[PDB]
Amino acid sequence: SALKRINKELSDLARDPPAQCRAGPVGDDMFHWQATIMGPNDSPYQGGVFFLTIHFPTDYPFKPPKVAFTTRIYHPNINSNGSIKLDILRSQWSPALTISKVLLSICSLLCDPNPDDPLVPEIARIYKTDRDKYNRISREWTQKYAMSRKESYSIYVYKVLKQVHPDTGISSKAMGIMNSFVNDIFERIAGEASRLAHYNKRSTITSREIQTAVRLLLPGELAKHAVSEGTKAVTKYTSSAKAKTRSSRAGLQFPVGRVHRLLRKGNYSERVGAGAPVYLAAVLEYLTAEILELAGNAARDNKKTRIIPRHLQLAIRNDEELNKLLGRVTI
Repeated sequence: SALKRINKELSDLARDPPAQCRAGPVGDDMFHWQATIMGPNDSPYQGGVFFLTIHFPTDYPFKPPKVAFTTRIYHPNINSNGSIKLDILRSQWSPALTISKVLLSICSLLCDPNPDDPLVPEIARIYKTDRDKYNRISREWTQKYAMSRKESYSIYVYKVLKQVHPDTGISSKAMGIMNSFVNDIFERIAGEASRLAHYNKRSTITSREIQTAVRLLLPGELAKHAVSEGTKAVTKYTSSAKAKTRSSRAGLQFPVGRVHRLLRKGNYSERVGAGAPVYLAAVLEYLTAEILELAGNAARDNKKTRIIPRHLQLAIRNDEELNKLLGRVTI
């Protein structure tokens, strides 16, 4: 029930966005959303972008969501931990309220604080005693800190296959399976990278977060090779001339721009370093390169030229490392 309710809220929010607010799920984790708020005009926070984190409980909507600020802000009801002292979140939460209603109630709180029930004591004194100081320090902080079908990669898979096997081809059914492997890898790698960014309170997913994610999730030799390919790919992109395309600069067949777009689109973090998409794209290409190689080597040993869903099951199940990684995915 919790999941169904969370999807309906997204659908309702999808048709019409709330004024000055935007929110969406993180990767495939429905329970964890990321919300961005555009600063209200009348308030001193105008001109700043503020990010939040939302964690739906298992009992949603019968328990409240856990909302907090990742972006530092100056407010009588918001502290350094990002905690928000709002009545709807704890005392007045009702399953009739929606995440969209919550966000609009936080925008109102920025417009009009409740400084008699404060969360930071000193800020409530300044706001009540000397308002000019509150507004100007708010703008000081605003400036100093606040400034849909499934994807398919078929073309890029074809290009990788030809380098590995000039005369071998891949069937559409097998090609769809490849898209499932690429998405699963992308989702999980980036997924862990998002956790590490939040674990370390870092607003940027650099290539480093991708490496640490790759090194922990990929088993044994796969991780070693993938990290080597990713570091080589990042190094070549930084050095190469700035004129060429991002895919050619990194020496990869997979699209860097698109991968860079997907990290930004999934709300995995506040900002996305330029190195992360190249590292991740490289890891995707390596695993893709290996899988198609083994799949075709198994199809070639049957005196065929067309990979099929069977040869994919054989290339993975014959391999202990790959099977650990992608055994869960169904045919």
